Amino acid sequence: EAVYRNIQACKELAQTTRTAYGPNGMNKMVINHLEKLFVTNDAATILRELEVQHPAAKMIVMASHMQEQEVGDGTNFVLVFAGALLELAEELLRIGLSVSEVIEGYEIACRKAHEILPNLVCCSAKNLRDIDEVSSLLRTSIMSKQYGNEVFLAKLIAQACVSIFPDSGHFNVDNIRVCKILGSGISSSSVLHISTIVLRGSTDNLMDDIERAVDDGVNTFKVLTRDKRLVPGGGATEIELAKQITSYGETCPGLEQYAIKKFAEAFEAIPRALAENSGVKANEVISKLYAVHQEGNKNVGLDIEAEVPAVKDMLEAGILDTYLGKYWAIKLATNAAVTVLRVDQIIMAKPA
Amino acid sequence: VKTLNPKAEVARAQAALAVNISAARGLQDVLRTNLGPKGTMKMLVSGAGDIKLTKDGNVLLHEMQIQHPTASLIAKVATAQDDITGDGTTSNVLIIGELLKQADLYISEGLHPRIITEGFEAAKEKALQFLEEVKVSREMDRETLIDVARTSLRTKVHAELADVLTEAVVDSILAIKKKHTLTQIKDAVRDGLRAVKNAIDDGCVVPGAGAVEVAMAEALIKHKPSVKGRAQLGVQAFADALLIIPKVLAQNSGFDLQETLVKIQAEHSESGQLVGVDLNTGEPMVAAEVGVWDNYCVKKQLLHSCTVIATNILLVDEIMRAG
Amino acid sequence: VKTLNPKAEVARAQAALAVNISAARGLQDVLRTNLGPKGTMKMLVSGAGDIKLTKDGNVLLHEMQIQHPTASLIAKVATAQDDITGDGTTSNVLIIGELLKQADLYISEGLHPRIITEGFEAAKEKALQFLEEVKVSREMDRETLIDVARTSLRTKVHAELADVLTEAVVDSILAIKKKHTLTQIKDAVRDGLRAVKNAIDDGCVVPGAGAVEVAMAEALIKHKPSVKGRAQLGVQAFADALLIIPKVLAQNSGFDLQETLVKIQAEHSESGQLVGVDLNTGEPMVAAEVGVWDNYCVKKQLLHSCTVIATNILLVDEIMRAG
Amino acid sequence: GRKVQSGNINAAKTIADIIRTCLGPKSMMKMLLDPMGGIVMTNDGNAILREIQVQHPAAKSMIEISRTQDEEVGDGTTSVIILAGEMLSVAEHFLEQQMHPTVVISAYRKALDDMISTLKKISIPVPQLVPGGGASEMAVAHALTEKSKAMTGVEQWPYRAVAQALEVIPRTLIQNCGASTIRLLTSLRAKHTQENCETWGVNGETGTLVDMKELGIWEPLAVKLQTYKTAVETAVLLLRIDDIVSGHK
Amino acid sequence: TDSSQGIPQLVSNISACQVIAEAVRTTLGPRGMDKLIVDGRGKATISNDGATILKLLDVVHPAAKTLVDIAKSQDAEVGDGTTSVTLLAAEFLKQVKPYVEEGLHPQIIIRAFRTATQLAVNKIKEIAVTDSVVAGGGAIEMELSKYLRDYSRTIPGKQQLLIGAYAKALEIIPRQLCDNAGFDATNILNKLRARHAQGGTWYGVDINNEDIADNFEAFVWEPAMVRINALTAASEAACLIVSVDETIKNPR
Ligand SMILES: Nc1ncnc2c1ncn2[C@@H]1O[C@H](COP(=O)(O)OP(=O)(O)O)[C@@H](O)[C@H]1O
Ligand SMILES: Nc1ncnc2c1ncn2[C@@H]1O[C@H](COP(=O)(O)OP(=O)(O)O)[C@@H](O)[C@H]1O
Ligand SMILES: Nc1ncnc2c1ncn2[C@@H]1O[C@H](COP(=O)(O)OP(=O)(O)O)[C@@H](O)[C@H]1O
Ligand SMILES: Nc1ncnc2c1ncn2[C@@H]1O[C@H](COP(=O)(O)OP(=O)(O)O)[C@@H](O)[C@H]1O
Ligand SMILES: Nc1ncnc2c1ncn2[C@@H]1O[C@H](COP(=O)(O)OP(=O)(O)O)[C@@H](O)[C@H]1O
Ligand SMILES: [Mg+2]
Ligand SMILES: [Mg+2]
Ligand SMILES: [Mg+2]
Ligand SMILES: [Mg+2]
Ligand SMILES: [Mg+2]
Repeated sequence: EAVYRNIQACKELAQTTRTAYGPNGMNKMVINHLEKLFVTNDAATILRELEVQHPAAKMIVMASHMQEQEVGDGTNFVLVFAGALLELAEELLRIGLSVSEVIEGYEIACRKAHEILPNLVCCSAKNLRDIDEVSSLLRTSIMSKQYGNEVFLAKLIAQACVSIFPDSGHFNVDNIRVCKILGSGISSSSVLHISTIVLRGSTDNLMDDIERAVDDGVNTFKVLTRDKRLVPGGGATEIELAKQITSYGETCPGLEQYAIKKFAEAFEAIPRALAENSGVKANEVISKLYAVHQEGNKNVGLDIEAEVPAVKDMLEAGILDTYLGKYWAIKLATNAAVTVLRVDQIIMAKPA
Repeated sequence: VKTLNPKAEVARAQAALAVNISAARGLQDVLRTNLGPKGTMKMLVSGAGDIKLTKDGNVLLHEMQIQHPTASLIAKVATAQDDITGDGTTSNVLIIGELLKQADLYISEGLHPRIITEGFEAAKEKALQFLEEVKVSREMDRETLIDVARTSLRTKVHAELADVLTEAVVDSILAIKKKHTLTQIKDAVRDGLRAVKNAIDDGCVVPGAGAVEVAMAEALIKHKPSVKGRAQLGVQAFADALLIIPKVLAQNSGFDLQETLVKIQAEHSESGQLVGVDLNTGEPMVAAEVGVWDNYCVKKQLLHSCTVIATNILLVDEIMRAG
Repeated sequence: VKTLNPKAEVARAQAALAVNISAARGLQDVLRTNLGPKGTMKMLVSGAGDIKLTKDGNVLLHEMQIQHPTASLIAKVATAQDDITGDGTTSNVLIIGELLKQADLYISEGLHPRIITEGFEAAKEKALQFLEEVKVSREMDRETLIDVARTSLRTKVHAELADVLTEAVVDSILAIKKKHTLTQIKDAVRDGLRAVKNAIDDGCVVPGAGAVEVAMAEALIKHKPSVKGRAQLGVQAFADALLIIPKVLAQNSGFDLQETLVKIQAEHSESGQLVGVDLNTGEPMVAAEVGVWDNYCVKKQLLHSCTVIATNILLVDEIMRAG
Repeated sequence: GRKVQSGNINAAKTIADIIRTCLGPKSMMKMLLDPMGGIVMTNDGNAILREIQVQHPAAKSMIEISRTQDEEVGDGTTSVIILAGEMLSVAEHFLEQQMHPTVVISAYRKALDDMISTLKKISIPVPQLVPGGGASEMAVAHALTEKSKAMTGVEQWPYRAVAQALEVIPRTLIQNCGASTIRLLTSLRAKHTQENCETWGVNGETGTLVDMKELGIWEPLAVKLQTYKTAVETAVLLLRIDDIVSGHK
Repeated sequence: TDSSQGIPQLVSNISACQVIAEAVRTTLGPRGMDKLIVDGRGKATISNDGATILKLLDVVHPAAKTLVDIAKSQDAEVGDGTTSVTLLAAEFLKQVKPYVEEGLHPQIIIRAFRTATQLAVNKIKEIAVTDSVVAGGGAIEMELSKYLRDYSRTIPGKQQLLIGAYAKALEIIPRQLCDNAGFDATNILNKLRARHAQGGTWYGVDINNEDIADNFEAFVWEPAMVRINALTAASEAACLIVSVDETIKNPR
């Protein structure tokens, strides 16, 4: 009765963010501690002004911050996937297995998922200096954040990152400064010279969003410098991971079976939140994705463009993701979920 | 007519035994989940909000808001009793929580508390005897200390950290002889250091996994007839009480805490070798062979501490409002 | 929107075990005082006001205002179970009140009721065995029947009337074979007649005074290891339960019901002869020599009746409001 | 659905839960408390059902269906209120995801046609007999779970839900023996994924797994067919009831 | 009010925008009811202009505040059309509440106020006449409505009854133009719709007399660019308030 209040708070932490996942993510009005309305789509800034105080939920936010400083993206994955992990654990503890029996099941499934991933990579970044290969490939990071002028920001950030770049790596995400000249005209933004993006918004509230999108953009260039392996985005890799983990769980006997199958059904909660944020029915598209991934397409994902539940290849469409950005996402999400699964009977402390 | 009121009247004869026993049982049911590997951490949020995963007895009893005054006592007396032995709490609080429950039956049946405690004393003597005849004393080679440190590090951190710190603690003591998760790692390393130190000091690594609790309870029951009259009801409440450690060990690993204990008591009676609780399959296992070791400085004091505290909390007639 | 209410929801899984066990324990604590000589009558005032000293189980359970429905059951099933044996109530209700209490411990510990009752069955079989090996079968001379009638008449009336009716009942059966205190004398004579008749019918006068309860509980405990797994917890709750009869026998005579029982269990283990409870000095006594006898038709059915009722009242999940 | 196919599942859940444990050789008595004095203990599902005034039309229909089955086939009358409370309990997890009752009824009625294909297949002659215990249910469940790996549709989750709902019969045959329903049902699943182990069931008196070709429990394949038909029909007769309105005649 | 997350929050924001528009509606038009707003100094300000009412009004609700900021932004750069903008915005929000009470979802309502608005500004830039001018006093919202519904009839999918509700939500500007003069709107609008079905792409409400009048000939003119900017700003305000899912009020 005390491990269910933790899960019932990590759920409510994952529901105020789930609705801001895909490019079609909602856009909520976060009143600032200073009372300044900046309606923002970013779901890492939401946590800054939400200040979740329930300690069980605070650990998922700490894992989200770890993902925000280890890599630059996947902040929602870390708290929309850990939320599914715990929602399904509560759906599994009531069967009665124990906290102990589902934690190690999740750990086995996470070890499995980190060995499936390097077999899901389907692209790379052959030349990290070719400007179209740095724009068309860095698009998805901004597209997920700022749908619309996804390719203009893509190119304008590709220019900045490729310019200040040695022959060995050493990309510095703090090198690219971002000016915020309160002009008018998004297109008027450019890259001066260490670089700098002038980022001429219109009202100093529709370029702060663009400033966060630039953050998420260049953060994808940094990780792309460390690991070139790229995995299909838009639920493709998630559905494939879920399929293979379900298979592994079906082969393996014992009580870990249930936790492994729940870890797969927790991976299915990424394309479910991707579709539920677009109007299409979630079950329709999860079935249409599992049925094309069984044939062996391995690269098909959600089609955000259409109105009805639709499937589309993500390699030929160019909506990819980054390998490290999902490796660390799954790792930190599992570690966060198993942590607040251990914690029972949150006691108050003694006044020091 | 000034000052004619005889105030200060609380807790008469049982009203205090009931209160103290309920407080001890509550403190047991709070720490019952954190015993052994596959246990369960606790949060301990402060006023500022500094969470602290704290699966152990010392840091818990020393830092948690214990409302009941009797439980506050049992914690102030149990914390100050595990710095001469290193770490044996979370077993003290439980065993006390059964010396005080297995006695509530006979006390409610109409027995006098100072009759059980005589049985507690005789049972403690026989338990110390059986523990001095069961100590396996072997050389403190790096191999054994690996086990004596791994079994005490898996107790505080999972097998990811408790499989890289064993080497660091058995090679930081073999070179001296002649964030909310850094506090956790620091305390686990200080407790593995204390465990390997206590193993080095005496040289006895008496088996664990509840094997000695089972073998110490059954020798008592085989010794009960030869003690005395109503004293026998103190060695049959100190026998079923050094029997929760296997029970709670099985309970924390998702097993029925009556089938595993029965299998252990049967397999111990067949082969005569002291057998413990396998935390993965629930079947009995030989803790000496598998490589789980307790300390003859921790279970030698787990008897004195538990018996002293339980006898003292059984020997109370009134709880009165002092100044 | 007519008729959308799922009514009738009471007593879920334990909510009914707790209720039934508390009802059985209350019915035990009501009849606990009337067991054995030196017992205690009850009043049973009717509506008109006809008082009736009624120290026995049949007339009590059959005529008293039993409020709790479960206790009303246990009495409707216990009264209809002592006309095939003559008189063995007041021991049924007590033993049931311990098969249901000594099981509440293990059940609250997390056991399933249908695991204890298997142990109840095995223990009943071993108890019937030990009772068929302990029956002392002797001639039904007027001497022995004097004892078998005096021990059953002192149970219902004091030693003033129970020393002039023994002759009248052993000479009213040796001639047929081949006011609020007249009802009392009539019932005591009908119960001495039934007792001497049951002694004549089979020829076994198996000792009483709780001696067979003690000797039947200790043989069980010596047989517990050889039964099964968690079934053992049914022969260790059917052993400490065929142990209240000596306990309550001692309690009704103003003795501590743990010292006398310990002395009896020790003296029985030394000399191996089944020993009972002396109701005058509290010291153990040999019921066979002193001249107190039970019937092998009353204690052969005290096991079946108690076990059946207790197993049935342990095997309840819901108490639902019927029509 | 809405609050009418979820107020008909709670009636079915209530009726099933009342008798769920009155099943097996290790039955567990229940107490029927009359207005005046009350207690009458009986481990017979039918009497318990014929003596509790439910007053709810859904529950009244489950009781009615159960009585008819009892007065038609006799045996398999407390395995009908179950598998209809259980198959409804799993239906609610899809009526909460905005899935029309027509879709689950098109899945239940589709699982049935495959439910009665392995009972015809795992049967033994001398009509025919089907392995008792939980073997017949676990065999059907595994068969449906293997047939549901080629569904590629939205009526694929309700298909597996029915399969995993034919486990409340072993789940109770294990719960009444005191054993752990989880650690044992997983072993049953493991046993049933093999080739010939289609008769492995639960020893209803010991709480252990025994091949029913060696324990000797067998149920006729006319009380295991009418049971499943009646269950999956009371599960689609209480799922297609959109409104409970007044009626004058 | 619930105003928790999703449909409840959207309905709350819609009601707040309805309130903030209802506080300015009667001011729309050449001759419109004044408003007597008093500051904290006891000054009586009578002004029949929506700009000077929103700059003197306490906006303590977030959605209302965003709508008022977009209205002030329109008033700052363009001038004309700071109450028609908020009127169109609140009407767009009012006419999708019956569709957002179901699970239609805002993400789809947003891909109906952007296709329809782009099409309407295309129609304006195609039908405008010469600097380019279009007949005001209605006569556009009564034509853009006829065009948008006649086009939405040819849309297979969910955007049919959303563009068809976008179109129906334009009839308010030619409605309160005559509801402010007291002209029995449900008759002048019926005449305008009937006259826009046949022909008359410049027929709008006349204010000198209770009848429809060709507004291009009557020289009641509106700059095409101003109408396009007002339409785009109103649609963007709508989309903003429709694209809001929760209100994260920082605890401190
Ligand atoms: N155009 C697209 N179509 C479909 N799915 C997309 C598209 N762009 C991104 N995605 C997916 O949705 C996610 C949205 O990213 P977002 O949740 O904002 O970042 P993160 O979760 O990594 O912090 C991407 O990581 C990717 O998996
Ligand atoms: N790997 C293991 N397997 C089985 N039992 C163990 C293992 N590690 C420790 N134990 C047992 O758990 C018991 C309780 O330890 P715990 O309460 O967690 O810490 P402490 O030893 O400080 O009380 C010890 O008596 C020990 O025998
Ligand atoms: N004189 C006696 N001394 C000791 N015990 C006795 C004596 N008379 C009877 N008892 C014991 O008292 C027990 C209970 O008898 P009681 O409950 O009074 O009536 P019933 O025999 O009908 O249950 C019997 O088992 C018998 O052994
Ligand atoms: N000895 C047994 N061991 C295991 N299962 C059994 C045994 N006897 C019967 N069963 C099973 O118990 C289930 C419940 O049957 P029962 O409780 O008699 O009611 P019904 O079959 O009428 O629903 C049946 O599936 C039957 O095959
Ligand atoms: N003389 C007029 N006859 C008919 N309609 C008019 C006339 N003058 C203005 N309008 C209409 O009134 C509407 C509101 O304009 P108004 O409130 O005066 O300024 P704003 O356009 O800034 O709100 C405009 O859409 C315009 O078409
Ligand atoms: Mg992102
Ligand atoms: Mg320790
Ligand atoms: Mg008698
Ligand atoms: Mg049957
Ligand atoms: Mg104007």
